[PDB]
Amino acid sequence: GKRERMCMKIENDCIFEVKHEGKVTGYACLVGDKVMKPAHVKGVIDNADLAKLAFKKSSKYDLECAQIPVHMRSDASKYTHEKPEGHYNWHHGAVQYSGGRFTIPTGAGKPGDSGRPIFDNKGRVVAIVLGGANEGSRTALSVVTWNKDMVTRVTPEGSEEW
Amino acid sequence: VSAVVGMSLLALISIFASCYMLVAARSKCLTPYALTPGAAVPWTLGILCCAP
Repeated sequence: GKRERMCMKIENDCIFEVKHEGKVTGYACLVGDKVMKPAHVKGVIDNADLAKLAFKKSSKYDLECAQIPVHMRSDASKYTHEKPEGHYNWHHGAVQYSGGRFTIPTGAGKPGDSGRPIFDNKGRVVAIVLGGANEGSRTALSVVTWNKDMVTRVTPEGSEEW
Repeated sequence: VSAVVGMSLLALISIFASCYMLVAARSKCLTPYALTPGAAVPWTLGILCCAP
């Protein structure tokens, strides 16, 4: 409904896409005053200005970061750090979080969909999806958090790198 | 001549290895703060290492 329309409205401007061999293979996001880009996916960002920008890399956390220029300063994603339990929005349905773990219904997460941020109820961004592992009718999520000042990765067993 | 050349080379490689590994230790200690959106490095760690 209206919430879906507003989610699409943000996604048309905040989340970008990377392409390779004429095919899109990863999504990059702008959170706070930085950029997030999971490091397993390679390609050219479909934006002339961002591509020329110099990046940074850390294979420990499987992400690439940078600093945004001042002409997408307004196009922020309103970061936050609180994690109450409940349900959380995503482009591929509503994801619920309990016991320090993220759970999705079975095969709603698709290969090559990594890099899409999660949204809380107030629309703030809380984590970036990296990969998933399944058990029964539910599939666990491997995401990176923003606890205070140090990012932390949490990965379930046998996670499939999307 | 050979002994002096060898000693100088060994000293140079030792110094270079130590400096490079210390730089790596700095870069690995201060790497997560550049990935966290927002926030800021503590002033003490930003003084004992040059933090941009």
